[PDB]
Amino acid sequence: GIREKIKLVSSAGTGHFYTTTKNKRTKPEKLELKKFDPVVRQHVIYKEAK
Amino acid sequence: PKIKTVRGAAKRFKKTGKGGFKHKHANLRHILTKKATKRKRHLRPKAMVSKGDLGLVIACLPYA
Amino acid sequence: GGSTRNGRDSEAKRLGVKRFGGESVLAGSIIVRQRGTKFHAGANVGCGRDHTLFAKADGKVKFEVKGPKNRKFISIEAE
Amino acid sequence: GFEGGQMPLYRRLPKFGFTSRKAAITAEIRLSDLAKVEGGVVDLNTLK
RNA sequence: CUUUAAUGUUUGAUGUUCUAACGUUGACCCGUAAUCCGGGUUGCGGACAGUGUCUGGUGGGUAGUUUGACUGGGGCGGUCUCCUCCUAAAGAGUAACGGAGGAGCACGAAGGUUGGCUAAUCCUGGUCGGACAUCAGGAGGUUAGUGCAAUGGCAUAAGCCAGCUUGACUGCGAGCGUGACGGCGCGAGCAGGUGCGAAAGCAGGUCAUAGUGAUCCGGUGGUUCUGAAUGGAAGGGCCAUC
RNA sequence: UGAACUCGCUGUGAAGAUGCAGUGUACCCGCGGCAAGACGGAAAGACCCCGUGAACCUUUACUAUAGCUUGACACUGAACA
RNA sequence: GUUUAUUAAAAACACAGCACUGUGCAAACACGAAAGUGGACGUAUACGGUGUGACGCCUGCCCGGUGCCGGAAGGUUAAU
RNA sequence: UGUAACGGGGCUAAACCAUGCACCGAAGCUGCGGCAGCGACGCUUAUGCGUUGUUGGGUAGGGGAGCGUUCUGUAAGCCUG
RNA sequence: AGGACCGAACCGACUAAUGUUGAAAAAUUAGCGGAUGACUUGUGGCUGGGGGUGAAAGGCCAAUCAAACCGGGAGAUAGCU
RNA sequence: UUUUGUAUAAUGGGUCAGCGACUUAUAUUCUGUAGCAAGGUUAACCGAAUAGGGGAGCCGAAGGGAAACCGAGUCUUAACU
Repeated sequence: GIREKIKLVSSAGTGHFYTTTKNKRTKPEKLELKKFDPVVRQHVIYKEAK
Repeated sequence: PKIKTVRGAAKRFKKTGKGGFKHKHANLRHILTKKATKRKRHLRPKAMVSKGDLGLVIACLPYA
Repeated sequence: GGSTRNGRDSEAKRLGVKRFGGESVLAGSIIVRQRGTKFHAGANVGCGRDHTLFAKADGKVKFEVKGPKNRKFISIEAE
Repeated sequence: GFEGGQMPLYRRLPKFGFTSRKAAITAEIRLSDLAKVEGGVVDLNTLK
C-alpha cells in the first residue's frame, strides 16, 4: 500500500505485536519508540520488525 | 410456495425480544493500521437497529 | 484546478447566535481559522486546534462589543 | 431492498456465520410444568 | 566445485529389420458365367497410419455478448472524489463549461514539555567580492514566517531555538457539530502506565482544513468459543492483522 | 363524414382563424365548364434526433468452440545402429 | 454477351491472356455423429485457389511496421 | 392584400392636466327561503322550540357513507292468463 | 467456314404517351437490344431457410427477404403512445 | 386526449344496437370487529358422522452474549468503573 507497515514485539516478546505508523521507506533511523504492552499494562521498549 | 426469508439480510443480523436487530457492523476487517485509533475503539463494540430504522429491515425478514 | 472547482461550502457555519442552549456542555462557536478574535469568558475555553469555544457546564450565551483590542468577549454562564 | 439507487443497505454490511444447532433439541419450561410427575424423577433419558 | 569421454545404466528421439497388434484405394475363388459386399485361399503393407480420449499451446473458420456520463450540439479542449477565497443575497437552503489557486503525500520533526527569542524592506558602512550570501549602524515593520495551494489567525505566538523527550499512547467515554442516510468532523472526562516541569500545571502529534476505497474472498500470527458417532484433526468464531 | 345554411378584409390568436371583435359585400337550389381557396381526400412524417433497446456488418475487443499441434493414453510385441 | 422483378442497364459481372502458392495419386481441394461420393476414371502440359485483366510490347524502389516460412543465435516460457 | 399604430364616429374642447361633490359598479357584502357542521344565550328533556354567532368552489392523495345490478337464502311465501 | 449481319415470330422490358381500388399482383400503343445461339420452349425429374441457386444484383427461393411459409414455446420482452 | 397555452386547418367521432379490459391463497404489518385469553389455534386424518375426536406443528408469554455460558438480568475486559 506504498507505506510498507511495520510490527514490533515488546522487551519480553509475549502476547501480540504492536502495529505502528512509523515509516522505514524514506529514512534509516532507530526503530525503538517505547510503547504499551497490555500483558503488563506498562510502557516498555519495543524490538525487531524483521 | 411458502414465502422466503431473503439471504441478503438473514445471514447479517441477530434478533431480540423487544424489537431491533443486533449486528457486528462494517469497517473492522480490512487494513487496520491505516485507520484512526479512536475509530477502532468505537467500532470494537457491536451495533443495533432501533424501531425508527426497523421498517426497512422487516421488509426483508418476515418471520419470528 | 479552477476555474471552476469552486470549493463548495467548506463546511462553514455561524452556529451560536443569541442566548442558545445545551444540556450539560455546548460548542459556543464553530467559525474556523479563529484563535482570540472572539475571547473566552465564563465556563468555556479559548479557540485553537478545533476552533470551538467549548463550555463544560450548561450556560446561556452573552455577547460584548469590546475586549483587549478588538478581541471581543463571548461569555457563557449558567442562568 | 431497492431504494432508487446507491445500493441496498445490507450489501454494505458484513456477514454473520457460526451456527449452534442446539435450540431445535432444547426445551423451555416454567415452574408450573413437570411439577407433579406422579411423584417420579425428571431426567431426559430415552424420550421415544 | 568446474568440463567431458568410456566402462555401467535411467529415460526419450531418428533410422533400420523381424512380425503372435492392426491396415490393403491388391488379386483370385464361393455365395452368383453379381467391375456392391462378406466369407474363403494367397500375396503386399505394418506398429507408420487410422479412430477416439485428456491436459497445455494455437485458432473469427463458427456462435453469443460487451463497448459509462456531462459537453447551452458534434469535434480539439475542459470534467466526474477530495481542499481554499469571491460570486452568495448583513437568519436558514445555494447554481453555472462564472472570477481565480491546489490535493491522492511528506515530517521522528516543522512534535511533546520546560525555558528563551522576533522578523520584512531600503540606504550608509564593510569584504575572500563582476550578482544573492554572514554582519554593524540608521530609517521602517505585528507586511516576515509556517513541509505544500489558498484562506485567516498568529508575539501570551501556533514563526526558530536549547535541555529532557515519543501522548505518532492502551482500554473506556458524557457527548458535541454535520448530511436525507450511509458516512464525515470535534470531544469534557474516567481508568492503566510512562514522559516534561522546582512546582502550580501539562502531554491521545504537526497552525487548522486535501494526502484515500463499504462488503464478499483468501492469506498471516495467537486463542481453545465451535467442530454431523466421539477423543483428536480439517474448516469456521473470537483476539491480533494483511 | 362529430354539428355544415364552410363570404371577403382588418384585428384577436398554439399569434399563417371559415367561425372570437369591427367593417365592406352576398337572391336560393342545380347543371356544363372554369380552378384561387376549404393548411383539399389519401400516408396513427418518410426527414432528423433521443434510446445503457434490436439487428447486421469491421475485427487477434470479451467469452465459448471446430480444426491444427507438443505431451500423456488405448489397439501394442521384439531387437539393433 | 450477363445484369440489380417496379427509379441508375452502365465505367457494374463474365470468357481471354499473364503471374504466384499448393498438390505424386488413397493428390492438394470439399460436404458429412461416416461411410460414401464429387476432385477423376483426370496425372504437375493435370487439378485447387487468389490476384490482375483480351491484343501488341512491357513492368523502377523500400523487408523498419503487418502476415507467412525455417531457426528459435539471443529473451520470455505452458502442460505433466 | 383593403376601412387597418383610439376599434370607430363625434369633438378647436367634446383633447390635456388635477380638483370638488354626487351617481353606476361581482356569483361576494347585505336581506330572506332551505340544508349540514361547530358553539352560546332563553324555555324545555317525545327531545324540541326561540334567538344570536359562524363555516361550507376544492386536485395528486387521506377518511366517512347511500341508491341501483346479479347470484344465493328467505320463497312450502307474495304478485300473475 | 462464321457466338458475322439485316428482318418477323421467338427471348427481353431500354425510349415516350398510359395505367398503378388497371385490360392486368407490369402491360394497352408505336418504336428499341438480341434473333440457329454463352438461344428458346413442351414433358418428366434433381438441389431446401444458417439450407439451396446465381456471367454473383444484399438478386431469387409459390402475395412473404441484409434473410420465405406454418403451428407451438407465447399472454416473449416494452424505464413507452 | 394533451400542454406554459388548443375554437384550434393538433392526434380521436358517419350512425343505430350490442360487445370489449382485474383472481385470492401461502406469508406479513397496522387498522376494524368477532370467540377465547397467558394463552389461542390445530394440519393431514379418525368419526356415530359435518356432532364429537385429532395439539404433531405454529404463534405468544423472558431476556443478555460471537458462542461456550449466565438469566430479570447480562456482555465487554486488568476492569473495580
